[PDB]
Amino acid sequence: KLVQLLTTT
Amino acid sequence: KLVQLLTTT
Amino acid sequence: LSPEQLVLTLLEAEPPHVLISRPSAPFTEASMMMSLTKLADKELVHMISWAKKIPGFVELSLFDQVRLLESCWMEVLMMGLMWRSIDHPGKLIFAPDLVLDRDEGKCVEGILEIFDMLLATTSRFRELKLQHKEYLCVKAMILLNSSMDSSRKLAHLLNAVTDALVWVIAKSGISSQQQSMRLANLLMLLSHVRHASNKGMEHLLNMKCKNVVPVYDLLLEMLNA
Amino acid sequence: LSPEQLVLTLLEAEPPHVLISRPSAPFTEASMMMSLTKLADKELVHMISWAKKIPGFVELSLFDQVRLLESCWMEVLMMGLMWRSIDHPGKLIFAPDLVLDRDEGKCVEGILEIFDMLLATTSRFRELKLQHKEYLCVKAMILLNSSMDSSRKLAHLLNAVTDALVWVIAKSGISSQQQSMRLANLLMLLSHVRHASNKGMEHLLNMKCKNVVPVYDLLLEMLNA
Ligand SMILES: Oc1ccc(-c2ccc3c(Cl)c(O)ccc3c2)cc1
Ligand SMILES: Oc1ccc(-c2ccc3c(Cl)c(O)ccc3c2)cc1
Repeated sequence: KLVQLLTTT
Repeated sequence: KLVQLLTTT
Repeated sequence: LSPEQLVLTLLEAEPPHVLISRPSAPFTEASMMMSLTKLADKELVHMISWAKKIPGFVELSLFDQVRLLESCWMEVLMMGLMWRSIDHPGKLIFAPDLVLDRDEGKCVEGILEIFDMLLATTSRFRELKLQHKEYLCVKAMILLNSSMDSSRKLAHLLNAVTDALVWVIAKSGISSQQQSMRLANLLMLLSHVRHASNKGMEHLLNMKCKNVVPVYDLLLEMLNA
Repeated sequence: LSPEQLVLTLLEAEPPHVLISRPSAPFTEASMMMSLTKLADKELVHMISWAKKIPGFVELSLFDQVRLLESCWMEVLMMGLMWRSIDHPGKLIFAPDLVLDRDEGKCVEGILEIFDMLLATTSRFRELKLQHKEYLCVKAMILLNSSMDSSRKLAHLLNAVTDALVWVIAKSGISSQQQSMRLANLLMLLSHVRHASNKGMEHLLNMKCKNVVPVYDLLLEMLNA
């Protein structure tokens, strides 16, 4: 999730 | 302990 | 990237205000933790966007970007909070419609402590009359200094912002000697923000283990790190 | 009282080098924790005397003197540890007869993490080439800023030590811009010393609750508060 926002958003 | 060392030298 | 361009970049990166409604009835222990945990979660999402706009942040390794956010998310939240409550002594502006009074922090088991040191640090900031531009740098510095080759890059990024804070302060006009004094007085406050964060996250952790409110996804991931 | 004279008095407030009377020998888990707690306890006694030698400290209300010490003692302890370790990279000079390596800090669970924090912040001060006179001001500041009518005296006192640290930096003869940058990098590290502090207490307090660490009166009192 944290990683998601960082790399996916 | 703290207070006596604070009030004495 | 000149100090002014860095400050102007941070100003533009200022996340928008997360709107949340204060419960209709007077707070209960749950309703409040409910409102604070929800607010935090939403602000966290906006915080990640804000971070990726901090000159050179995205250049760091992902694992670094992660460690930084994991270790400072509460400080950045509270630094933003304090700033919002700046022109409202005794009052804590968690949001435009969610204004909390020092006394309301009694419906929560042991949060009043937190609310007090938050108001205190705020009063210090108000006393020192913290400026918007200074605030943007102090907040950005909190993130970069939470280091609690890529690392070397980190040092350079943090210096860039420090140069920016110095640049802003100089523009106040006060004597050089006084610029050092204000710069110093502002930074000494970072420890207080740091403390509140620790007793703020410890408190949050307890609540969860207490089941006093649901804490999941982003809010949870950040809690454990 | 000029900044130079204030830094002098701090040098004069410097506590003596403390040893734990432990003959050279490999460290175990129980042998290491007792040494660290026996050392901290001795240093604690010397720390009370130290602060009392800080101009105006005794002038404060007894309540303040206590609160200030009950909250910063661990930080002041680690700050001292870092200055003594500054020249022995990879080692933590707790005391002449108590030097520890990062690997030796593995015997005790969690300690390794703390050791890293201490070693990191230390090597960090090392790169900045921390000067003794700077160390004196910083440590004094840690005391006077651990605060979360009498207050004026404190602020006025904290202010003086800050003014003293600025002086020290100005005497190094470096650039003005660099004088601000150095002052900044130094104050930012307090956040790190404060972080390894909260963790240090957490670990110690956990050890206390388990009666695995010998009973030390001054140490216990300071921990409970
Ligand atoms: O912008 C913001 C939004 C929320 C907070 C905040 C501060 C302290 C908190 C504590 Cl003690 C809790 O137990 C649970 C949630 C909390 C949330 C701080 C700044
Ligand atoms: O000058 C000094 C002397 C001792 C310490 C120190 C640091 C970490 C400690 C930890 Cl983690 C413990 O569990 C128990 C005792 C400790 C004592 C720090 C500075």
